[PDB]
Amino acid sequence: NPPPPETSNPNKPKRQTNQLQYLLRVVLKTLWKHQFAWPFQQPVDAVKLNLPDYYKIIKTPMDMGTIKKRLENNYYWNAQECIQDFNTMFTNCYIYNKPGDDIVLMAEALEKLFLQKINELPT
Ligand SMILES: CCc1nnc2ccc(N[C@H](CO)Cc3c[nH]c4ccccc34)nn12
Ligand code: NA
Repeated sequence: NPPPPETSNPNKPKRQTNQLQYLLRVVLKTLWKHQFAWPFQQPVDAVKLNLPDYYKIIKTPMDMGTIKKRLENNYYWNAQECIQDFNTMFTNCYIYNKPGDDIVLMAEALEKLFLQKINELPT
């Protein structure tokens, strides 16, 4: 396993915005409770899960546990930055697997719910 993505970085400029608060309170917390959220709630542990090539293939890992901690720690500058992390997480699943896999069906359902939730954001 490589080290997980950082959730603090003291030199990085941080912001709190209404959209970032919404991404935590509404978007993240809704997706977290979905019946398909559990594979995505923590960094992939390639040793535990017996995926020895996971990090041979996935070079920008991301997961909702990391995203949640980034939001809680005010790590982001803007909502787009956090949205990019969600997109990376979904894309990584599609890259490491293939169409029709159970894990891909999960990611697809979560991605559709995510898009539904970010279709309209606060101002
Ligand atoms: C983000 C996690 C992730 N990304 N690519 C993958 C590829 C395999 C994988 N194995 C899961 C580890 O818990 C267990 C599992 C085996 N078949 C499944 C079908 C649906 C849901 C889980 C599984 N996890 N994985
Ligand atoms: Na919304």
